[PDB]
Amino acid sequence: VAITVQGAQLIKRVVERFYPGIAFNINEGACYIYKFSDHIRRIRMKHGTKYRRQAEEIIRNISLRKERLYGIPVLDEVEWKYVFDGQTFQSYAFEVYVNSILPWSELDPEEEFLRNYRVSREMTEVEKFIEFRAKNEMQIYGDIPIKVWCCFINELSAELKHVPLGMQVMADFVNRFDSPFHQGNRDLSNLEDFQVAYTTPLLFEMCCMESILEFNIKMRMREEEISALEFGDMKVDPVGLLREFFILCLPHPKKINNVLRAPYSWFVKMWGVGADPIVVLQSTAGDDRNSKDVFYDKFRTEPNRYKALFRSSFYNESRRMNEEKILEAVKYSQKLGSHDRRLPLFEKMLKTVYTTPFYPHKSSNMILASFLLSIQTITGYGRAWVKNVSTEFDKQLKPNPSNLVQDVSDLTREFFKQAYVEAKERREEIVKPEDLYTSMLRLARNTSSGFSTEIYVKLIKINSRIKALVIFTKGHTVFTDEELHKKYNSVELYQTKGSRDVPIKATRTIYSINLSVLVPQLIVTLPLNEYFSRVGGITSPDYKKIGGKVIVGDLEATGSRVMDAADCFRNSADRDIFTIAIDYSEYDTHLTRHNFRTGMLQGIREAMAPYRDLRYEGYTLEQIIDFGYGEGRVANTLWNGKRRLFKTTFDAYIRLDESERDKGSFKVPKGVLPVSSVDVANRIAVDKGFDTLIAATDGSDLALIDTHLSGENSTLIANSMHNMAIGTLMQREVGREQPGVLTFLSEQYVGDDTLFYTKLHTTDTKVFDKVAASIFDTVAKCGHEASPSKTMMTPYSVEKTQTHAKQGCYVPQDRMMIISSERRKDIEDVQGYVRSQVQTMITKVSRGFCHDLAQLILMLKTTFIGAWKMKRTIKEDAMYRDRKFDSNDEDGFTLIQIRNPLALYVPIGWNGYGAHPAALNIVMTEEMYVDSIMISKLDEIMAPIRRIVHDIPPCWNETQGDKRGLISATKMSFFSKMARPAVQAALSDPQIINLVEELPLGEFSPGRISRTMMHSALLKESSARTLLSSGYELEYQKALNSWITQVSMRLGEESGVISTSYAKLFDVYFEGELDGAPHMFPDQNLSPQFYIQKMMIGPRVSSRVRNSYVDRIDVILRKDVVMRGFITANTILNVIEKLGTNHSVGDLVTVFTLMNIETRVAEELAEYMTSEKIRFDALKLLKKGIAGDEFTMSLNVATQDFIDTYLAYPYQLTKTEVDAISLYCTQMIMLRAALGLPKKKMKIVVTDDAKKRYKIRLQRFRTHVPKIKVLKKLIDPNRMTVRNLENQFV
Amino acid sequence: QEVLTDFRRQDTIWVLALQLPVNPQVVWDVPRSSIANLIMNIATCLPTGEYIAPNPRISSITLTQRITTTGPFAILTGSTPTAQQLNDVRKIYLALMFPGQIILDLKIDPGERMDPAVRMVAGVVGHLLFTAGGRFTNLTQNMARQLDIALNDYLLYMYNTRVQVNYGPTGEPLDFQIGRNQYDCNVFRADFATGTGYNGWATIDVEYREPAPYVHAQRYIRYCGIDSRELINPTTYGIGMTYHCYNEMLRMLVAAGKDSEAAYFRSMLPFHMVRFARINQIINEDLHSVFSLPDDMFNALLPDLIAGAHQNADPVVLDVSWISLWFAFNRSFEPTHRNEMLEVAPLIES
Amino acid sequence: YIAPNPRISSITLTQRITTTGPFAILTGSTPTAQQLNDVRKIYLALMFPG
Amino acid sequence: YIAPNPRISSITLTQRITTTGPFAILTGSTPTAQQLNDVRKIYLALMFPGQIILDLKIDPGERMDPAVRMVAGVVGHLLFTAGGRFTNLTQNMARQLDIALNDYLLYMYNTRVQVNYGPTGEPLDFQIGRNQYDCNVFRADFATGTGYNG
Amino acid sequence: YIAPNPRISSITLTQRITTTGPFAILTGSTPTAQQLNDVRKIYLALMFPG
Amino acid sequence: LNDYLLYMYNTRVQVNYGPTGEPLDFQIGRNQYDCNVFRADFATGTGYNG
Amino acid sequence: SVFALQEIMQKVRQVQADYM
Amino acid sequence: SGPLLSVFALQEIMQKVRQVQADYM
Amino acid sequence: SDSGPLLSVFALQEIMQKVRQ
Amino acid sequence: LLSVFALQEIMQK
Amino acid sequence: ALQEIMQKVRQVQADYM
Repeated sequence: VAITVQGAQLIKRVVERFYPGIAFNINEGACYIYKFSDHIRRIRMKHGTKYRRQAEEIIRNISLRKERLYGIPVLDEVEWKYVFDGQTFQSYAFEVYVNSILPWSELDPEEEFLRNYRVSREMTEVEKFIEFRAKNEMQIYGDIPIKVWCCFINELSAELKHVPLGMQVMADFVNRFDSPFHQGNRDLSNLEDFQVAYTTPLLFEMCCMESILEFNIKMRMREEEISALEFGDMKVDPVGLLREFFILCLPHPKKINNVLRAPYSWFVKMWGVGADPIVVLQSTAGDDRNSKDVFYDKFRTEPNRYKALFRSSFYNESRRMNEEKILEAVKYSQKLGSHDRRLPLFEKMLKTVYTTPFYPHKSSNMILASFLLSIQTITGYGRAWVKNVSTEFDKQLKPNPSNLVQDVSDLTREFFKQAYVEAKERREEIVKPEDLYTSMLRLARNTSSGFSTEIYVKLIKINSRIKALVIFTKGHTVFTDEELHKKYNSVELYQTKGSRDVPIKATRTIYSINLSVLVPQLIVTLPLNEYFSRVGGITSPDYKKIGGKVIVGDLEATGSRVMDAADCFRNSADRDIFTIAIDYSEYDTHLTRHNFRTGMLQGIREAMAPYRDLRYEGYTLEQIIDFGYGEGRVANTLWNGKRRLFKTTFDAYIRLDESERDKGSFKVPKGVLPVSSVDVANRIAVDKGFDTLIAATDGSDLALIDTHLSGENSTLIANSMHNMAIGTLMQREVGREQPGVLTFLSEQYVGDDTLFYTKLHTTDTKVFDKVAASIFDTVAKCGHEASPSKTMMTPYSVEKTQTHAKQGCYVPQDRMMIISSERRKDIEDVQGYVRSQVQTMITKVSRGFCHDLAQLILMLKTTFIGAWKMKRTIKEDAMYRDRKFDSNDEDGFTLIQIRNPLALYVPIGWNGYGAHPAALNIVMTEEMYVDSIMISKLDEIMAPIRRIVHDIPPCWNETQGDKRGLISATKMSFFSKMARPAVQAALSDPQIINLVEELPLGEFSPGRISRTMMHSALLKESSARTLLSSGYELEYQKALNSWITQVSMRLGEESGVISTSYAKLFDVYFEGELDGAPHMFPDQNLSPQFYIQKMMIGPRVSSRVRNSYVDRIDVILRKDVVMRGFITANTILNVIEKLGTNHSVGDLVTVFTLMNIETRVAEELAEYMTSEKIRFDALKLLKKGIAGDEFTMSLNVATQDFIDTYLAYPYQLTKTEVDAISLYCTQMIMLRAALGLPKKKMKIVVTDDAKKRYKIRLQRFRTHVPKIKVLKKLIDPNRMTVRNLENQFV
Repeated sequence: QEVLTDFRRQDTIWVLALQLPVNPQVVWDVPRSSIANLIMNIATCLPTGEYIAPNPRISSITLTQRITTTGPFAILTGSTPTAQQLNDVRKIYLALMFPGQIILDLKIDPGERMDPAVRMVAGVVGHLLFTAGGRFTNLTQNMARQLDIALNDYLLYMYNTRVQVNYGPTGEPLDFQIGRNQYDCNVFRADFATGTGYNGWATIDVEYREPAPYVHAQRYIRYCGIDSRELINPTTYGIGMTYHCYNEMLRMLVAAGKDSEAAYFRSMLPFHMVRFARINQIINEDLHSVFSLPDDMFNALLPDLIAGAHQNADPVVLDVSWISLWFAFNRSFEPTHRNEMLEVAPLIES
Repeated sequence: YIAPNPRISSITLTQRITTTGPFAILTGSTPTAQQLNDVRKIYLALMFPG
Repeated sequence: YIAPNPRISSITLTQRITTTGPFAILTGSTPTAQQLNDVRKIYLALMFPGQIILDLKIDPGERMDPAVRMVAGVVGHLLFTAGGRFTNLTQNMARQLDIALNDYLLYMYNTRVQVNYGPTGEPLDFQIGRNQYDCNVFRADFATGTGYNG
Repeated sequence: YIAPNPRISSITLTQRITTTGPFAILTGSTPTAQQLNDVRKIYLALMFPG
Repeated sequence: LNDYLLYMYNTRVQVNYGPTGEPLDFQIGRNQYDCNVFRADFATGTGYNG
Repeated sequence: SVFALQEIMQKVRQVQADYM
Repeated sequence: SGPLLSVFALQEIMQKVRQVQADYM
Repeated sequence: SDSGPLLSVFALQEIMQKVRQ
Repeated sequence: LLSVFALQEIMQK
Repeated sequence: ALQEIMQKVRQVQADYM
């Protein structure tokens, strides 16, 4: 019944399916197979090299399958045909798909999403453009080949005895059409040779996702032991609904999913609000509606006061919009295909959404609610095509006495002035001219660099984009008068647009801006970006300060989704709160110069009036304002992007003359022929006569933009501030037209999203309708467009920032991708990467996902990540050595490595991954391992992994390779401005001082600081990192052949360091019967392994324990502008270990200033270090990421209440030592709660026998003193802790 | 008065269905209607705000100056509140905002009852935080007796040859003389007839001012002798103000050798003055309605409570924890959003 | 058998650090099984006086 | 602007580690970029005796900070002049620093030193110490300049 | 059989503050079959005096 | 004007109130300036121009 | 004795019955 | 440096550890 | 009914040394 | 090596 | 030791200023 044996058998059968005839053994930690490749052999043969048997090494291997190389068997990867053993199911979805195929004659090249275009055996010029489009927009990426996923689906279907529809259509396709394409393992983005249709990889990805969701819903259903899901009092089947969705969305996947994702969310938001009895969970916090101190009592049912209101016209139109939206999508899907099916269950359920009650305390409804929001996860990353369009000024709304545009501009200008004053109040000010040449590195994270720079390295020329290299090369030219007085509105100067994908929606466009525009923007906008980062403000409408109103930046500060968003649960639990959410459409489009830009410019202009006495190299501030924003600089600018092309015949190009055939500078796609201008394109373009495509090349189709840009340095602040103005106008108008009906209690502004918590003083339908009409009338006259179909106005349901709450309980939606990925990634560090995915899977399972399927997915992924990526090394007689010889007789062979799945459950430091089989939130560590093996209950769980330890080879990791083999030829010309006067002082000397600059500072020394900074900048660039990756194979060979099968479990540590193994010095007792009363919690959709933890231990109701000494060091280091991105606390402590702690404040100030730390941070760090050295122990605690995941953030652990309740420890211990105890205590108590053990208090015990006390004293003394290193650093033993340890335990 | 200022006012006939000077007697003639009026007043006139902690350097320079030593105050300075404790603080402030109708009591849960440090700190704080004088009371008798026992336990738990103690004949708590000057502790035992041990000791708590919007309740409440008529600026209002009980508590603390705690309270005094100035402003300006208790019924609550008479409304009793007193002493109530029903209340009343 | 409040001794017996006596040494120790049997013997002897 | 030798404050202001206070807190701080401008204002007001006077800022924060107010009240009576010939301070600032010095002189006192209060109740109206030191002379009075350098 | 009004034991002042009765655990409990039979016995004995 | 005068963001000065509760019925400052002259009286217009 | 999911499931069914 | 142990050695004395557990229980 | 106490590294070393001799 | 007082002998070579 | 180094480098800093 243990998961460790079932998963082992599962993955074993998957491995034997993937590689037939495998010699895989469960009891061995690794396996090695050979693979043969002929691609290098051919290219060697064309140089006339002589080889032995050519295709024989193919034919003899594929057929007989018994040839051996140095005794190690050689196998070939299994064919596409036999992945599902040739079974068929004649599924209707297959004919639905093949009916949706389209010939090339119906091409619309400007399509956002590609349709199901057929692939012909012969070639044509338009098919080249189709191939070019498909290669880019149809990439899967990810980290695991799709065939491995298909094998896993087949095996798990065999295990669970159920047949997903996705596997059915998969088998139906492969039974006749054989391979879809070819994918390489060394680089998964090499998809090539499309066989049948250009949209096949989308089919495979969607079918695997659908099968994963079908498995997950069935296993989660079995966990709760329910027979069917429930809607009201009616039974419903989830797999039926999922198949019903899947069959309909298949004609045109991306478009249908994008147009259909909204009604499903609206139904979930609107479910159960109008029921006569309502079940709510009590929650109580502070007076403010954004208090974060909630606590939960119990459930109750209450009558609904709002029941009579739901006969309103507004709700009827809201429902009717969604019925039209579902029906038009169904009609389009039926028309494109050859089917007459529809969505009967969903339209049946939509008919009575209001009156059917919602039951948060019944899992049959909560699972359904969570599943409907997670359905949309089958069309990830939504790559799309975008077109360049100008500003079209004619449709802009002119200000007239019937609108509110001038009022919006005036109020937003007043808000800029007020916010600037508020930022000045918080000692945040604009940059000073003394800081002009050093603050340019402080650009916001949404910024982008316009011009890429060229670097010579020693030999090779390369290009780079990141701010550091471009600035360090050409920063002095940024402010020069030549670059200031130029405008980007002609052919000679222009800027290009980029694009980045998003997980579900269409690809988002971004703007690249030259640094000469960004820096003047930064000069003014830096203090406001700094100031608005703070949290915890008051959001009452009658409060003067506007700092707390903006929620931008007030997200993920705690780090837990459930913890920081508790106001949603609190407001949804309150019957007296009415919540309103306005959803705008094309917000960034409607920020015009009539309403937004001019008032903002005026706010900045009369903002800098008190600073008019300052000058910047002759220029004054109001000239810098025009430098940052102005015509030809930000507004009224030309922009380049995707080309525009038109449909013509072939021979029309032949009748053209050479004036229309002149090819310009701009590049054109593969399958399109050039043409001079767009005018001749309009003359020649013919619609019915599709034979060829032509694209203009003279630059007449660039975009003219006079609208707010997403790449600017103040986009979020401006957007939220504009929304503040809009909300002020909305409140003013609703107060004026309908006095006293609606009172605003809280207003919330983040991005384009707006939220209101208000009190409604009436239940009459006609008053509510007039109020809603007034709101929509006001927002319409204001210039924007507000959709009445998405705008939400509800008593009991609250949504913000993709977070949903219904009746005081958390309804999670899961959008975490598992198969695909946003961009291609290369795994520099396998172990940290697997750590990252297991951390993300913790979040996924915390969002309602099944725990066992998560374990199975990690069990799969832990085996195949390291495979296929080692090369130019061969193994013979258990010895690794370089690839054969110069004989070139076995040159075509490579070695592939397969890891034991159970390596997922062996701790870090033992070459493994720190996951725990009992629950994923517990981190394996050596002490945790020995504790688990000493527990008698876990033996059956721990039995297989007992024999798998001490067999794991070292993991692939290119990150620790650090050498000097990347000498650059380009130099740091701007160094004369980057170096602090501390650095600038020690380079004017005639090398006399050079010989006395012998402090142990390492690479940060005068005469070498510039080179080391440049070197680090290159190592930030991956295209520069790729040069040193060649030599890492030899070091990996050294790591392999230096490995010895031995487990060390060194519970000691480096004497400067302390870890959680320290608690293993003492024995641990469990006594006392604690209270068994269960606690309440809002998230009622968890796995039982997590549910037991959330019930035994309540939610966190306080701040976590005080930050560590390293945390304080990092916070102090977060004050230096130029070194925050270059200095961590580890870098400081590494220098300190050689420098020593026995120094005065002046010594440390001088040392830090020499290390490019500015003198104020130097003084602060020196004083704090002196205080810590004099007062406390000062040892840094190393933790294995424990208590750092998503779920542990929400538990009542690692807090002072937790220590006071659950822990009793001797008083002789120090604060760092008791913290090291406390983390182990949290881990142990979490593990005991997970196993269902009785709740008992835990104590650390020290016995009366003398010999144990002698060893404890010896160990503590050797731990607190770094032995012979006391000579190196001359640390005075007169520090309080070490001097006090003389007779602590005597 | 915008409706009366148009240019057609010279030939307009006005009709009114209601009158503003509503008789407050007709509201209180409903039999057994005290709790309903209290609930209506709370729902109508109570504002909302937040709680502000003082500057943490005060405790750093006055309470934890000596690292090598540890006491009860040093232990409880580093603690942090929870949600339920904040709710208890809210209950304490709600009881404070109504002088006589709401009273407090202590929970019987063990744990905190066996902890000495919390009991001592609460015993010290509650004598300055609450009022049990000769006009109105905020506490039950059991809570006062428990606080007296806690202060007795704190005042002599660790005494040496420098601090001479002379016991009394009765053997009751606080019946001893302490210090070199023989300070008498008998004044700090609770006595509801005269209120020696609390904020009502030798001060004027209530007055009467003749012109009031409502004639049934024209009392004027002033905690610790603050005549808060003007607007409050927290940085300047309480620079040089003091009252009798605080001075006597400081004298006892310095007499018994508790110098650090005396310094802490001396530094914390202006904040303690400002909180009560705000509370008196809130009581005297925001909670004035016909639902407020009449003067004739207000002056008889304490005699009925001390005499065991139940011919009128029994005041509501609430329960709070021990550490909630210490957490309340370090929090001040600053109103940030006044109630929405202030300007609509008289019409509803009529 | 129940222990007293652990913070009773923190304010009176080991409140002043850097000073060590007999009580400070014996404070914080935890008895073995034999010492628990001895405590049981103590209580049995107490329950029967003579 | 030059600073004195740190060894002075090392040997005389934080000579013992186990005890902290206002001066020990303030001796570890460092000035930000904004406060050097205030120091420049102090010196510019000092160079011109009566033509330029100064006043304290009004924003909260430091006004509720005890240690900063205490050390400023101690320093101001020695740093500034309010004598009978010329003055550098507004009367409000002089009164504020007198109140700060009053708060400093008796924030924490024991039985070793005794205080006898005067009849007026004004700040600094008491006698302190074994010798019965009169503290009334440090209250500001612009007609004589008793509390400052004049 | 009619239970007493629930508002007697506990009174509410605001949305987050309520008073607690002394017999909450007994009020929240529910009878079993045998206890119901015993209650019927009590009432039958009350209604016939001797 | 009454609210502005009684709001004191600096050190408080002495104020003496009168028998009536009318606004501006107090004497402020050390010089004891009478503030009753600024209350509106349309017969002679003391509080404003003229 | 060996661990099983049965007792954890029993406890969560008990608390859901309490909720009901 | 530090104490020295091994899982290999611990596997043989696991049953002794269990006996000590039972004795303390 | 319970897992019992957890031994330190020193107790395990003592057990191993006693078994060895 | 347990006592801190033995360390200063090592410090003094 | 760092004392003479500290003095020399701070003298360099002072003369550069």
